[PDB]
Order: sequence, then C-alpha cells, then structure tokens
Amino acid sequence: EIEHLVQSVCKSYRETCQLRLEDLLRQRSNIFSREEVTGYQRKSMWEMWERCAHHLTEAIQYVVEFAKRLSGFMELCQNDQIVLLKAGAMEVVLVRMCRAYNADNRTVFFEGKYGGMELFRALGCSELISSIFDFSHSLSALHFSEDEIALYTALVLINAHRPGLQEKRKVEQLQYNLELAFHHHLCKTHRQSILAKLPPKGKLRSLCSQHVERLQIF
Ligand SMILES: Cn1ccc2c(S(=O)(=O)N(CC(F)(F)F)c3ccc4c(c3)CCCN4C(=O)c3cccs3)cccc21
Repeated sequence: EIEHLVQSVCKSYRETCQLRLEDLLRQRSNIFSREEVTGYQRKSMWEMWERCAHHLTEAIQYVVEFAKRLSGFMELCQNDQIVLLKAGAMEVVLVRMCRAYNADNRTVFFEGKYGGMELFRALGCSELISSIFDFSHSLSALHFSEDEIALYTALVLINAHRPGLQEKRKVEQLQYNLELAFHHHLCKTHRQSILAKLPPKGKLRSLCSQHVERLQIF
C-alpha cells in the first residue's frame, strides 16, 4: 500500500514539524524592532554561533524523529540509518526553513519574531546568510502544501546514492516507493510543475557544508 506510505509520511511530518504552520503565519505581523536587531548585532560572533548551534541541533533532533517514524526507515540496518541522517538531516532542516520564511517582506521566524537577514550580522558569514535566505525564497515560490513538503523531505533523506551505504538495494527500494508516492500525488493534483523548479541536488549539498560541521565547540 503506497497510499499507506503517503499517509505515514504525512503523519510523521505533522507530528515532528516543530512549529505549526498556523502559528508561523499568525506571527508574521510580529517583527523585530530596530533596537532588538541592534541587540542581536552587538552579540559576539561566538555567542551567535552557540545560539544558532543550539537551534540547529534542536531542529535536527526533530528531523531524526521524523525519519524514525517513516515506515521502513527503521527496517534499514543501523549503519544505513546513520549514513542517511548524517548526510541529509541538515538538508531537511534547510528545506523545512522555507515555511518560516515570509516572501512578502523577506523575513524569517527567529526566536519568536520575524527578522531580515541583517539580524544575523554577528555570524560573520553574510554570503552564507544571504544564500540561506535566497534558497528559502526560491522554495517559498513553490507554495508547498504540507503533504508535498512531507514527501519531498522524505526523499531528501531517503537517497540511495549516499556514499557508505551497506544495504544500498534496500534503500533504493524505499526511495523508489517514495518517488512513486510523490509523483503519483503530484500528478493527481496537477502539481507536476514543481519538479523542474526544485533546487538541484547539488545546491542543497553545497549549502550544507564546512560552516555547519564541527560545531562541537559551541
Ligand atoms: C535565516 N535563519 C532562520 C533561522 C536561522 C538560524 S537558527 O539558529 O534559527 N537555525 C536553526 C533551525 F532553523 F534549524 F531551527 C539555523 C539555520 C541555519 C543555520 C544555522 C541555524 C546555524 C548557522 C548556519 N546555518 C546553516 O548554514 C545551515 C543549517 C542547516 C542547513 S544550512 C540561524 C541562521 C539563520 C537563520
């Protein structure tokens, strides 16, 4: 039952989405004041990193939970579960971020209110911050439904081309079933148009790099 897989993926996302879409939307009117932005800008680069590291670690935890709830993920050997999540959990976090991005005014939900990219000045990777904002802006243009996000992010994670897989065929089978589910659903809703608009697999990989690794120090 591939319809069972669909329903399961969608439930797992609903249970682990971290922030409810209705709360994210309702809070769009809530914008960081100039004094609050200045307050963030005054923080040490080190403090901004530890705050961001904390929030990212928390977000990853929920992505791992999501994976553990996917029918068949738990059937994979432990080595492969680790390989897939090590490679893909942060990629899913970056995709999930688009829900918390408001294209109207180019702001992102951060610690309870919406702010623009200048809020993150203290991080000192303004090229990186700009790329994250641009990526989120690109995804927001797709107007993902919750279920499309569920199925798309499951496929970000369940990718049989990750180096180091011990049971590649098992992962291929799971990935293919999930692709069938996704493509079938998009076809029944006339949403085929989004596939061509998704970021190339290389874009997500490129963004998910040297900056977000070795955060143990934080
Ligand atoms: C605009 N925007 C919104 C949120 C936010 C935060 S955050 O702290 O709310 N946040 C944690 C989470 F969203 F998961 F909850 C977050 C987001 C991005 C990043 C990080 C954390 C770590 C820094 C870099 N960094 C990244 O490069 C990446 C992480 C994962 C893939 S790339 C930081 C920076 C820009 C942000």
